[PDB]
Amino acid sequence: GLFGAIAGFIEGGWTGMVDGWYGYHHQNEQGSGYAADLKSTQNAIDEITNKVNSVIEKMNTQFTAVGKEFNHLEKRIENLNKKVDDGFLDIWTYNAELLVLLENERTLDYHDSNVKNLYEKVRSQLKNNAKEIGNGCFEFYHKCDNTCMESVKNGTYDYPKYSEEAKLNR
Amino acid sequence: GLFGAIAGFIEGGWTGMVDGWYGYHHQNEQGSGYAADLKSTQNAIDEITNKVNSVIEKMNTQFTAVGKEFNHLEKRIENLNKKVDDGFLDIWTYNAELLVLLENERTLDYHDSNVKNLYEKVRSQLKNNAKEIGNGCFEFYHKCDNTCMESVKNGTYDYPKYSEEAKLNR
Amino acid sequence: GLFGAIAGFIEGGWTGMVDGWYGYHHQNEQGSGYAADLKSTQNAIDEITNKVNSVIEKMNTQFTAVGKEFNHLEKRIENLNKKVDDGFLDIWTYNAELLVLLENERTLDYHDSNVKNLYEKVRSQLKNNAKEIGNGCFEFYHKCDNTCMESVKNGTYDYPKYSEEAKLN
Amino acid sequence: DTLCIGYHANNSTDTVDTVLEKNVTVTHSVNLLEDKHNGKLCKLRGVAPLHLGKCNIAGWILGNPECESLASSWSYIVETPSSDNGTCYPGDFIDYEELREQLSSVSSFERFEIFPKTSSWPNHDSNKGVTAACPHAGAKSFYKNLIWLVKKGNSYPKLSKSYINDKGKEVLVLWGIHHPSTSADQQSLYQNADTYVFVCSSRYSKKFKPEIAICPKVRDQEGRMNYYWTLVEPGDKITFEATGNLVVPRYAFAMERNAGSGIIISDTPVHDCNTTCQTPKGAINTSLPFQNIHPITIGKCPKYVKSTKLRLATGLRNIPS
Amino acid sequence: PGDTLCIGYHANNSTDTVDTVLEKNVTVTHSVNLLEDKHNGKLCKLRGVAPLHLGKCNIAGWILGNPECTASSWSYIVETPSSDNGTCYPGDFIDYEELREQLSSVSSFERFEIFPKTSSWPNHDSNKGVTAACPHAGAKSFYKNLIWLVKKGNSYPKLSKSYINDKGKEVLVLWGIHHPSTSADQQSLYQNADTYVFVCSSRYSKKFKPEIAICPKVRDQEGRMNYYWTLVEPGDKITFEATGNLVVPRYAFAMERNAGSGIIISDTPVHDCNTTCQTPKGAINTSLPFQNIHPITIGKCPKYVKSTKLRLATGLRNIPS
Amino acid sequence: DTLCIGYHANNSTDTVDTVLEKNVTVTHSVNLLEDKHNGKLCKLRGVAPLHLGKCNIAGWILGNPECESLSTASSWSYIVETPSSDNGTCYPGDFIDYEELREQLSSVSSFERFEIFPKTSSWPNHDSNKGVTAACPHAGAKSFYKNLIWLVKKGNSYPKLSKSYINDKGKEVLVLWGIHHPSTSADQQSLYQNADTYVFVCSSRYSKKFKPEIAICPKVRDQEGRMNYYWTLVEPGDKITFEATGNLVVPRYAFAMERNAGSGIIISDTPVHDCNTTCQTPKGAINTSLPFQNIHPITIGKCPKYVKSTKLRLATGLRNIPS
Ligand SMILES: CC(=O)N[C@@H]1[C@@H](O)[C@H](O[C@@H]2O[C@H](CO)[C@H](O)[C@H](O[C@]3(C(=O)O)C[C@H](O)[C@@H](NC(C)=O)[C@H]([C@H](O)[C@H](O)CO)O3)[C@H]2O)[C@@H](CO)O[C@H]1O
Ligand SMILES: *[C@@H]1O[C@H](CO)[C@@H](O[C@@H]2O[C@H](CO)[C@@H](O)[C@H](O)[C@H]2NC(C)=O)[C@H](O)[C@H]1NC(C)=O
Ligand SMILES: *[C@@H]1O[C@H](CO)[C@@H](O[C@@H]2O[C@H](CO)[C@@H](O)[C@H](O)[C@H]2NC(C)=O)[C@H](O)[C@H]1NC(C)=O
Ligand SMILES: *[C@@H]1O[C@H](CO)[C@@H](O)[C@H](O)[C@H]1NC(C)=O
Ligand SMILES: *[C@@H]1O[C@H](CO)[C@@H](O)[C@H](O)[C@H]1NC(C)=O
Ligand SMILES: *[C@@H]1O[C@H](CO)[C@@H](O)[C@H](O)[C@H]1NC(C)=O
Repeated sequence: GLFGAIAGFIEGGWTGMVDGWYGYHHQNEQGSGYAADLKSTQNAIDEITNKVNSVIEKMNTQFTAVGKEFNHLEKRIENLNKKVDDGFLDIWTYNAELLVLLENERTLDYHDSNVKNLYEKVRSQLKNNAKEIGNGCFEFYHKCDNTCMESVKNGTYDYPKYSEEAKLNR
Repeated sequence: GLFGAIAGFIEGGWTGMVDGWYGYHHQNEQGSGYAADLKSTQNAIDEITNKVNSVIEKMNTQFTAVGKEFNHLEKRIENLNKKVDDGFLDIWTYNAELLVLLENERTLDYHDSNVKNLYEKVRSQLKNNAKEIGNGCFEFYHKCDNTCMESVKNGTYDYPKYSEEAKLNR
Repeated sequence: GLFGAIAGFIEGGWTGMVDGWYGYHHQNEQGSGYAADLKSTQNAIDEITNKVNSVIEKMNTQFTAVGKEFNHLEKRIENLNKKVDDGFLDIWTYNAELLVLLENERTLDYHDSNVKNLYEKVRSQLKNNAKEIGNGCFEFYHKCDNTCMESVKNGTYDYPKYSEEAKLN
Repeated sequence: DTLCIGYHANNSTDTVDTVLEKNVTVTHSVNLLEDKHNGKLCKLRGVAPLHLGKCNIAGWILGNPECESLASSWSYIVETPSSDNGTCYPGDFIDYEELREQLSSVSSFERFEIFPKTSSWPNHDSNKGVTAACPHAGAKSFYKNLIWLVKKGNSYPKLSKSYINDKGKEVLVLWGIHHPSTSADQQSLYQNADTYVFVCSSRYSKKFKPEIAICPKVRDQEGRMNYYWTLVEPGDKITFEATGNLVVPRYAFAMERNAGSGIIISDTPVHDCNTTCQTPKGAINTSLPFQNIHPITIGKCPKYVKSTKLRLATGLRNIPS
Repeated sequence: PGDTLCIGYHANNSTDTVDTVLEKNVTVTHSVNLLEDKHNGKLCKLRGVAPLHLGKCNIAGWILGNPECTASSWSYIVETPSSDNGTCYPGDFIDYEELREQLSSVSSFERFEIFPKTSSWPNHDSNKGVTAACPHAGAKSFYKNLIWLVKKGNSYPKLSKSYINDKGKEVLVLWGIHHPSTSADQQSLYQNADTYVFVCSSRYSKKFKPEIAICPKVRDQEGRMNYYWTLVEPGDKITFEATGNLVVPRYAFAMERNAGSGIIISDTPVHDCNTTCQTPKGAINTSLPFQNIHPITIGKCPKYVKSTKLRLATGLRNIPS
Repeated sequence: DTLCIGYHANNSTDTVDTVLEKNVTVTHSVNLLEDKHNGKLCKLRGVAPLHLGKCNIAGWILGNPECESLSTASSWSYIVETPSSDNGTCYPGDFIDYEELREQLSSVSSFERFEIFPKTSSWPNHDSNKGVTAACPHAGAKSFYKNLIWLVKKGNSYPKLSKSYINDKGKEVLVLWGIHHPSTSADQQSLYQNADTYVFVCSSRYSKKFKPEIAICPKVRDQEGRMNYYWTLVEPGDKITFEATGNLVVPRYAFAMERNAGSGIIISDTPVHDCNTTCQTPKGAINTSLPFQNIHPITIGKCPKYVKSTKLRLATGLRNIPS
């Protein structure tokens, strides 16, 4: 929601793209299909993996035998001990619950950002050589075969090359 | 703010818009006025309510007495008990204070994000047929009656319909 | 980054702009050089230091003497005391570590945001009288001198005053 | 023709702090800090507390004549800060804090006469055991729950009394050991001079010898009386054996102790109200996670913090302009 | 007519949901659980060292060598919830919980005969000290680690006996003090009537006198026996002196105590497995920060929480539509 | 004619971690972790600690001949013993509720030593001038605790002793005494004449009867006998009474005091200085606004919270991309 792409102007996900988190669907004279963008996907995988390992590995735990034994004339200290365990119980329960709720919202936003950036990176390349037809799609004003497509995917797109043909179909 | 809109390129707020959090101000023949986007507003209301409810409801505390009584030869344990009480106090105080500081920034970002999103939703629709005159406003290059406006807000603006007229006033 | 500017469409930073966090580089017929945006740099400084001060001043602790002495027949309470110190140690070590990881992310994102909002601020001024040539740069569809160049840096740029010259280019 | 995107602003003055900026006026907000209380001591879990008025736990459990208060159950105990009325005869009350704690909440409580006065002590005097240290309406008296036994007709036979707990729950038994200031008083009260007291159940076992010396007057007494207690488990038996100096039980208490509660010491009045969180200053009725009323609370309570203001933004920055 | 390139995101058949601060039950493509909720239902080695399991006995029964009850080191101790009485002859085990705590984890532990039965007591009878309270195979018996010395041929001379600790580590020494029910029993066992016991090291020192009394019968004993212990530092000396009523050490224990762990009381079975976190219900393989198995744990454990689910989103919102 | 929007970069190699990425170079950063101390023991809240030199709390309070008896400031914010402090209870025995006393003396706003029972006038019927021992040597000679007197029989009798002190000091008085347990009956008689003795001490709140326990115990500092030490606090207006027919090591000096709350005892060779601090560590004082510290878990004052972190680098500037 935060960046408007996921479940926003791009209304739904693709079960057909099964090799990445973010990618493209193309349709040209030669054919069509799905292709995950490997750069952005691996970067996300690396970073989300770093996130999980951080939430996990930062928990340095001391060696502790929690349990204690008190006799019938030691109820005050038995109750102090209970207060200690119950105090840590509430502290860890509340913080873990909120950590999860808060990091989850951040994780989704992160993905939404990644998609938004990917879309606007393509849009910046194509400029006026294609039209933004919505739902995360561009419709080219020129013919864009496989090599043309693949060059848009991996940043090496040649705008001036198709400039001429583009201006025509407008 | 993080998303640039509120107290950004949209410098001020509308007291006039009493029906919601975010909305539109339309002007044309037939009239003008403020109108909140009830969809994004209600969505935001639901989501923020859930936020507030999460911070409250995730606090489920144990039954505890806290108070302890120690005699004049139990000073050490009396001070142990004091350290427990004081440790819990410092932890919950720091945590409650920061939670509010942190989450208040997040909530403000959230509202900013919602506005920015509204603004860009209109931008991607109008394109040429209107002038982005800054300060959150768009000036149409064509006549835009009530149902034209409503259409922009409803996300079903028919660009081709006004394409012709639009170009001409340019 | 979250806002796709820093290490995004603006690939790198400027060692040459030493008087601020965000800024400009101009290059007209007259000359060139670097110039920080003072209002956006100062606000970020105002807000970041406030972020540092907040994390610091919200920690207001009790007068405590942590240590306890227990004899050879008070092992249980000694271990109880040990469980208390260790429990606070684990709570604070965890919270401190995650506080830092999380706020560092937010801070880097914050800068990312500021740069983007500055860029979209000038793009909002130069409207039709310039072309976004990439990598955070604008190429004026007209001729801009030192006086004009400062109009864009202050939010006082005049569009209709160049509209006619640019329409032909 | 224009279409503008914008945001709400109102007449709100509410302020919140954010991590990046202090005192931001916003359109809507909520408080996360409970700072109100009702200035009443109320029921917990629907169960009223035990208010001891001017008496303390010691004076009440022993039967201090001044402590004719009023229940069979309580959620916690309340003493007033000005509650002196307890051990009227000076001495040491052994494991008193432990007892207070263990009596802090009971689900069932019953005073019964474990050693009936009229029939338990035929060879000893059970009527002269009174003192000006424990007055009742100005007159010499004693704890109602114990009997100060003295020699009868120049003789203190060896007494031996056992009690078997057929109550089906824990029985609290309290007794005293008297230490005269002089060998003269020892002989006058108990005849024998070199005496002993023995108390033992299946769990408990302790021998007592009188400790005779002139100690500093307290409530005008140079002598001392130490108080002892134990809980006799169901089916268990407790045995008393003495040749002097024993302040025998008269009343004991059958009870079922309840988890673990607390003792509030406050002048705050009790009322017919209900709460889930009790403070010495009054009850807290909140759904909020934090509280700055009092750190010493009983029940299911919000966490105590030293915050004055914990205000969550819900709306956005208020900029009416 | 145009060719098209669309930008989009992954979806799948995943049914995993997560909660966020803003919305509940959000289906996501990938997630991980932060909460450990599974255990192996076994008691395992901690730090690669097995716990000491006491079978049907408790620590008292084991350490005293109760007749009814080879590990030179252990990481914690296990007792079953229905373990038999350790002390057969009734009495108080002084500082019992402390001893248990101090024995919870040791390295190096060696039972040795501190006072050899054959040569230590030429003037006392070290055979007749058996009792109906500590039966074994239809015969009156007694603890294996102690000797109940009684008079030989109508005399009980003063005994004086010392041990110097040359084990190079702490030596645990246990002894007993017998308090007969009657004078007759006193004389029948020890001859002397008025007796004392003294035990002192460089650090420990206590004098005991029998407290003759008839207490409620427990395992047929109206008398009582109290158990004492001390840890003698390396190179230090411990001395025993008595004119009666002393249940003497026979076996003592050289041990090196670890910082310590705890005692798990549970019927969960011990197995030859390895763990870093032990629970009374079973072991948990600590990877995750949190755990809802059991609040009482031993080792390097995840923190206990009352949570049912702590699901962390890794992937994005799942929208297959 | 171009105008570019850009951001700062510099020569810095400062690095930070984020939940998403490790070792991210940044333009500016600050540490949230206090890892410096000053290596001194300082005055806490403006008040110097009490440093016990070569003595422990027991030796000091009993007046072991090696300790410096007031002297001793009339106030201190905490107590410092060294790890090598050897001089305590030179005559072997048990110090009852020792840890409790140590805690209770840890911080005092007023402290005055005074002669509760003058040596010369208090004990006409007993010998108050022979109670010395090789266990408590001084300048190469038998000696004893300065604050106690080992009373012994006069001539060949030890009359029943009875002596009280009424507290006119206006605040709590700490009174200490000992009970001597000879190794043998011979010694019991040699010292106290009476073979079967008792000691009794009581005030309005305290009461205890003591009975000598004669036995030959392991030799410590040449002593097979033992001496146990006891203490109590006598509130203003109250009296403490001593009764004995032998074996009582009587008070000579006592202490008028006003105790503060908490504080503790630091055991360290770290040098004491004329510096002021709000947070004290056994290895040095902390002077910092930072909320976290990794110096030491055992601190006294208003201190940062202890963590096991080694660094806590907080980013203040942006990702540093000099390229
Ligand atoms: C000037 C003069 O000689 N006055 C005495 C006056 O002191 C004395 O009063 C008695 O003083 C003794 C102390 O020696 C006790 O304090 C007596 O108090 C009582 C008490 O109330 O506690 C009287 C009470 O009846 C006694 N109760 C029993 C069961 O015996 C107790 C009890 O003996 C002690 O508490 C045990 O230590 O003491 C107090 O009356 C009067 C009375 O003879 O005579 C004057 O001459
Ligand atoms: C010896 O063990 C038995 C159990 O085998 C003990 O019986 C328990 O007694 C305790 C109170 O002391 C109760 O809490 C339990 O409910 C009893 N168990 C049952 C159901 O019988 C007995 O107390 C022990 N005996 C001795 C001498 O200590
Ligand atoms: C104080 O401690 C010192 C040691 O630090 C003791 O000095 C020793 O005393 C013994 C017994 O007289 C002598 O044999 C040694 O030669 C001394 N050693 C040193 C280092 O001088 C001293 O006994 C202690 N004094 C008191 C009263 O406790
Ligand atoms: C709003 O959009 C929906 C489709 O999502 C359409 O059916 C409806 O007619 C639209 N309303 C207006 C006023 O255009
Ligand atoms: C048990 O695990 C520990 C490490 O966790 C190891 O030291 C030891 O060798 C292991 N024992 C076995 C039998 O694997
Ligand atoms: C604390 O540090 C400041 C400088 O930051 C210094 O001036 C001051 O003397 C220090 N205070 C103490 C008492 O150490």
